[PDB]
Order: sequence, then structure tokens, then C-alpha cells
Amino acid sequence: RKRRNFNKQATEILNEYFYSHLSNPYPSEEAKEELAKKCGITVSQVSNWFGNKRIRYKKNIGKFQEEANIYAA
Amino acid sequence: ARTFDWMKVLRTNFTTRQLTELEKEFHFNKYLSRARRVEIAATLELNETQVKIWFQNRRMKQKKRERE
DNA sequence: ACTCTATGATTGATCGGCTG
DNA sequence: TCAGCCGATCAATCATAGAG
Repeated sequence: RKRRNFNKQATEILNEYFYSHLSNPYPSEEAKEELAKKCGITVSQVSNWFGNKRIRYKKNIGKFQEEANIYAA
Repeated sequence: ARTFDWMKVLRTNFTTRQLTELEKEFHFNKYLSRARRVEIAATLELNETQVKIWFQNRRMKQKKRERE
């Protein structure tokens, strides 16, 4: 099928949340719905983003340090 | 940053023939009896566990469809 | 326009927890 | 005690969009 990316703003919001919870990047059902409403996407798309984010992150930590440094705080 | 705990935590390739038969069964009954499980497995050349897991995953994607 | 990478989605299978 | 299910997640892979 076709794959459509997310807005720059949506990914901006997702990363900020991801790196601000790097010690435990597992949003609860409530947090997920909140992220969905703010990003303009579904809870499923939020769950996939985090699932993909986590796995790819731990697979090559070094590759995302620059990014982690940006959303650090 | 620091490497936290979560950072430290064979995949069957079903044929088109198997997926088609699995679906058919699903649409006949969402849950399978021990009897029908062994039967489908034998017919499809799979283990009961694979059949069991496929049904489990199938039910969940259904839920994720009726909810989206 | 092509090669290589980034990334959203799918899916077989695992993990902790609940239940009969 | 034990197997089946649920909900969440994992891990590998598919197919495409974007970067150089």
C-alpha cells in the first residue's frame, strides 16, 4: 500500500515526549490518546511510532544522540 | 544518554494457502475448540500452537478494526 | 532518475497478568 | 497447578517517501 509520513509538528511532539521519558518511554493509554489528539493521528499510529522508536533506538543508540541532545530537556 | 533497562530487554512464513484457510475458519468461528485446532493444523501443515497464536493475533486485529 | 537511508505498518511470536 | 486468552510489546521485514 501507500505510506504517508507524519507532519513535522506531530513528529516534533512525539520526539519531545519520547526523549523526555527516555528512562521509561512507555506512555499509558491515557497519555497515548492525549498525544494522538495533539498530533492529529490515531492511538494506533501513536503506539506504532513508539514501538518503532524504542526498537530502532536501542538498536543503534549512537545514531540518535544528536536527536536526544535536542529534546534532552 | 544512559542505557536503561528497557534498552537491554524463526518466524513462520505462512503461505497464501494457509492464510486463506485460517481466515475461512476465523469467519466460521472466532474461537477454536481443541478438536478443530488439531484438524486445521494437520490440514495446513502447522502446529497447534501456531494455529492458536494466529487466532489470538487475528482476534486482536479485529478488535483494533471495530475500534478504528 | 537512481542509490541508500528513514520510517510507517504488518505480523508471528513473547511476556506479565487474569481466569476457569 | 496449567492451558487459553488478553493487552502490550518485540523483532524482523515489507513497501514507500525522502535525502544525497
